[PDB]
Amino acid sequence: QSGRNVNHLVFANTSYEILGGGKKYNQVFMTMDGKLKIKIDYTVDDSVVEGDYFTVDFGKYIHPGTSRKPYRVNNIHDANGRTIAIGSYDSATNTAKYTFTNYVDIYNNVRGSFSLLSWPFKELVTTDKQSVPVGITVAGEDYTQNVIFNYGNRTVPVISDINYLTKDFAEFTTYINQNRAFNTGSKVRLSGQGFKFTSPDEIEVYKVLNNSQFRDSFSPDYANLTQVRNPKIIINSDGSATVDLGDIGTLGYIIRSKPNTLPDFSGIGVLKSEYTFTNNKNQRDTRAHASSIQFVRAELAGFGGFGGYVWFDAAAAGITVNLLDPTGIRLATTTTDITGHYNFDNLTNGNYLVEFVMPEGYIPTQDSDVVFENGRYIAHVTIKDADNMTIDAGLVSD
Repeated sequence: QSGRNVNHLVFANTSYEILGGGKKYNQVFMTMDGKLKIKIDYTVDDSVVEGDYFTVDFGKYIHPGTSRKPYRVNNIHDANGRTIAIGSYDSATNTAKYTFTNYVDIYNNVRGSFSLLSWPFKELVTTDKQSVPVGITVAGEDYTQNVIFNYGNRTVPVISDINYLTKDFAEFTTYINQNRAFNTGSKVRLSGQGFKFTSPDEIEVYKVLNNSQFRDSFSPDYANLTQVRNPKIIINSDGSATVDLGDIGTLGYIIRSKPNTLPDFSGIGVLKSEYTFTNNKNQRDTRAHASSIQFVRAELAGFGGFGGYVWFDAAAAGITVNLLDPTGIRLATTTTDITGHYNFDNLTNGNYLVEFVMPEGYIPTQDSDVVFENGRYIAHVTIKDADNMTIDAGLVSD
């Protein structure tokens, strides 16, 4: 522990705001920009010090973030962008921790606000128009409001949604023939922008026993659906996939697919289901549904790390290295080990300063260059998921 739990010294007032296509109707429209925004205004007792922390427990029904998992929380800042506290999230306890920086040692009368976007757990908020008691605990005080969620699961030939996204793939859910019309020669093409298929293994096919299984949240209980054992799936040359369901009659199907994120993709991704079928009067047609999702693959994990070496220009052991925000607030500290190496891991993607604390009478040798700025020797580093710059420092007598 860097400090103590100071929930009793952080005084927070909370409200919710519904965003997206259902705001006028007081509903979170999960497939129309719907999110639940949590807005927190707080004050902090002057006795709080660097390393102390407060918590936000998201309770039973929601998590911070939206589609990309694992979920994360951002740092919290003052009006000038100075970091007041570092945000971390623990998935097992669905709780965020906000750990105060040296901001609280530089300033008194610490106060601020911040907001979080949040989404429901789709396995608990399962049903369109479900009103759930969204109870959270903010710095040790409960706040609850009932919130209505709606996924717009229409009883139609084809509808699909993105269940979740990870750095490597999305899980895409396609519902076929919920209207239970008589259909023959049923084929489904799954296609994307920013995504591709490589193997039939990325696609699972399920026949529903009854309509109860078409869960509105598009996160079905697959453990209670038996896969079609040998589905007919072809991976096309364009990276799409075609599933031949055959003469399904009035049966309903769910297709659970895991299209891969494309390296280098940056933009508004799309996942689309096209369902081609023939009806009871021998008319063949194609219906389609598409869902959009903004992402940058290089930043999709949302965090990364970096390190480097310090030496006398002999490894320099036990040199203090601080991680600062661009305004000079201390976010973390470490020391070089016996080999002269240091590192910082699990850093939210963004820009940082790396401060090397000079031993008396030493200066660096000679972006990643260690320069004298605002009384400190610092390099600049930009953190993304992977391939971050190594940040080294050679030291010489002044």
